[PDB]
Amino acid sequence: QSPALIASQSSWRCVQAHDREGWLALMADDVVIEDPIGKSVTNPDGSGIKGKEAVGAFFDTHIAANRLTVTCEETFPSSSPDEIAHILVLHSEFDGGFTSEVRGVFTYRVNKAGLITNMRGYWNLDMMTFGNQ
Amino acid sequence: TQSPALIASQSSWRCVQAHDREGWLALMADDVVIEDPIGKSVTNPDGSGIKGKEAVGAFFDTHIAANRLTVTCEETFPSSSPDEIAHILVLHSEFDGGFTSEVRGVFTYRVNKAGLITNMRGYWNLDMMTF
Ligand SMILES: C[C@]12CC[C@@H]3c4ccc(O)cc4CC[C@H]3[C@@H]1CC[C@@H]2OC(=O)CCC(=O)O
Ligand SMILES: C[C@]12CC[C@@H]3c4ccc(O)cc4CC[C@H]3[C@@H]1CC[C@@H]2OC(=O)CCC(=O)O
Repeated sequence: QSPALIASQSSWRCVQAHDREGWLALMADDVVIEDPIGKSVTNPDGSGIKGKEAVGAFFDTHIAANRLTVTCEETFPSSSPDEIAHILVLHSEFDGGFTSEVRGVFTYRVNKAGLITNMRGYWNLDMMTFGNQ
Repeated sequence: TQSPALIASQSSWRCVQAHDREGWLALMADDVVIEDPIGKSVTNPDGSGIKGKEAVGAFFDTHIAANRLTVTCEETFPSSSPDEIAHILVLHSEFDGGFTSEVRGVFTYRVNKAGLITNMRGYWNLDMMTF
């Protein structure tokens, strides 16, 4: 198992586990999370969430007042043990029965130490589905 | 209006299928890097990708020579930036002599402000290829 694979798989288990300290242990001090890439609700300036404090906030905000599934549909290794891509499905269910889902490509890059420097999501609000119950 | 990233991605598969080398290079920024795949492999010998129009020209030549290359987009994943996009692509080679070669990967593309490809990056390796 490559470092990029251990890291990305560990990052889904830690959100499954709602395990904030284990999630942050996976991150480099210079981590940038672009979920999604570009200006969006979860990326207000289009530039990403930078550094472990900010990314901790991101974790805290995301796991609050909703059930947050991340399923790996498919994995695409590259030829670098430090970079990898996956198709993931994300489901949040907030209060009253709401309900957002998105399916995206996510790419991950780790440093020489095995820690996440980048996580990048290809999705936008037009691809997201809303529901009730 | 399709995004600059999507126009560029779709044009690059059209240029390849038309064996249009000048069309293909007109899509590229002068600082273009192509990592097909990311990391060391037959098509990325030093692992840092193919850099610049001249080198990316040579890449085009080597991939289409004696080859019936089809590039089929199975699925497209826009981002929230009109300059970055990802696709699942099936790259199918049928060389002269009849020998088949195939890979299905994730490819990401980035364009600059002019709409020219700065990056093209493939998530595949030789262990994923079929024959
Ligand atoms: C955009 C969201 C789903 C839609 C929600 C939403 C939907 C409609 C609305 O009027 C307000 C809000 C506020 C919170 C909004 C959510 C914040 C994160 C969530 O979407 C993400 O979990 C998708 C994947 C990810 O960013 O990890
Ligand atoms: C199939 C190739 C690796 C993938 C290249 C390739 C990769 C992507 C693409 O869009 C087109 C092509 C056409 C040329 C393709 C190469 C021709 C020979 C090369 O494969 C060999 O290095 C290994 C062959 C074998 O494992 O038997």
